[PDB]
Formats: sequence, C-alpha cells, structure tokens
Amino acid sequence: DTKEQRILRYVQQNAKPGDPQSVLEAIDTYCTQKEWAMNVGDAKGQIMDAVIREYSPSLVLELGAYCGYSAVRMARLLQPGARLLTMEINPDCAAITQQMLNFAGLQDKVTILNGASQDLIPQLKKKYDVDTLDMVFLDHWKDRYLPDTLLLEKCGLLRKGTVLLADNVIVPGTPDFLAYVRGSSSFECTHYSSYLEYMKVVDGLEKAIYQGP
Ligand SMILES: Nc1ncnc2c1ncn2[C@@H]1O[C@H](CSCC[C@H](N)C(=O)O)[C@@H](O)[C@H]1O
Ligand SMILES: Cn1cc(-c2ccccc2)cc(O)c1=O
Ligand SMILES: [Cl-]
Ligand SMILES: [Mg+2]
Repeated sequence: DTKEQRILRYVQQNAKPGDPQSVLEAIDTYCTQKEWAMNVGDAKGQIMDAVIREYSPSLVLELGAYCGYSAVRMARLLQPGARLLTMEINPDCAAITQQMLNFAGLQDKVTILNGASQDLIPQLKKKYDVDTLDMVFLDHWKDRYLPDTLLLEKCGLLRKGTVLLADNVIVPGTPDFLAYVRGSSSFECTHYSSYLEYMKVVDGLEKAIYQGP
C-alpha cells in the first residue's frame, strides 16, 4: 500500500466515526510517530482554526486536498449550511479524501472534485452555481498559487473581503505569489509565522484579503 492508504487505515482504526477532532488527532499522531506527510498539521492548523472562526465563511474553496486533513480541519468549524469545495488532481488522493470525510461525518458539508484547479476553477460559476468565494485555502503545488489567484479574479470569483490563506509561504515557499500579493494594492496581507507540519522547521501562512474592484 501507499503512505496515504496507511494514513486512512490508521484513522479508521484509531479514531471515532463522526468525530472530526479524533480524526485530526489520529493523523497528527501517525505523522509524528510513524511517517511524516504533507498535511497542514496542528501548529499551522491552529492558526487556520482561528482564521476560520474569525470570518465564519459560508463558502470555502480549497486547492489541494491530499488525504483530507485540512478539509476535515476546516469543515468541522463551518456553520450549519456552510460548504467547502476542495480540488485534488490526483485520483488516488481524491478517493482517500472522500473516505476520510465520510469517516469524519463531514461528507454533507464538503464536495471533493477530482481534477486540476486550473481546469475546474473556470467551471465553478456555471457548473457548480458559485457566485463568489468567502475564503480560499491555497495548498497545492506552490507554482500554482499565483496563476490560480489571477484566474480566480478573472473568473469573477473574488469579492471585496475574500480571504486567501496560503500554506507553505516559507517552506517550500511560493516566492512569486508572496511578492505579488504583498506588492499589490488589491490585497491586504498578514503573515502568520509558524512551523512546518510535524517538524522543527520555520514555515508560515499568508493571509491576503482581496480589496480589488
Ligand atoms: N493543480 C492542482 N489542482 C488540484 N490539486 C493539485 C494541483 N497541484 C497539486 N495538487 C495536489 O495538491 C496537494 C498538495 S498537499 C495538500 C495537503 C492538504 N491541504 C492538507 O493540509 O491536508 C497534493 O495532493 C497534490 O496532488
Ligand atoms: C505540497 N507541500 C509540500 C510540502 C513539503 C514537501 C517536501 C519537503 C518539505 C515540505 C509541505 C506542504 O505543506 C505542502 O503542502
Ligand atoms: Cl504540527
Ligand atoms: Mg501545505
């Protein structure tokens, strides 16, 4: 099996069905004790939690699902009726994420789409009946953060106040995105220093709030 399948099995055997916090704790334990994996993790996850609670977003888009850790993390804090859409290019991972969400009992709040963000984003309004997004979590390949941000604006998916929250702005880093949002009068940016998941390595999240017209 793969590491991702091992993580899912560990959750199924070490967490409580329908209990998202137990799911997160199981993944974090596995990744600290058994095998590292690129989940956003608990340190950065606590910052994410605080941001989600501040904005209470009704519609969140996540780019990059992997095994579903961050989707579980965000969806467990959404208000009744609020929704998360997550995009995942790797079909094996999309299938694991669906199973992870099912186990957590969050399947009614989350829609996991198997495809590339750059292909799915232009379909959100017409196919998925999206108007604008309240929050976007960027956590896919780091060279897509900037192009997908520009694409989201082109497609009319950002509004005044839309919150972009970007993982890994230090490690691996996303230099073009970071320079762009920090230099743009159309974003108000804040940096949240933290640590790479499961490791004693500095990382951080960037929050970039869209201001533009
Ligand atoms: N263009 C793209 N569109 C959708 N998914 C992408 C993508 N490029 C990479 N990915 C996916 O982005 C993921 C990065 S890891 C995501 C970790 C997850 N957010 C968590 O914290 O739990 C990988 O699973 C990868 O397959
Ligand atoms: C995509 N991705 C990759 C890493 C990573 C991979 C290899 C060494 C260090 C970091 C961490 C992430 O949070 C992430 O989203
Ligand atoms: Cl952590
Ligand atoms: Mg990440």
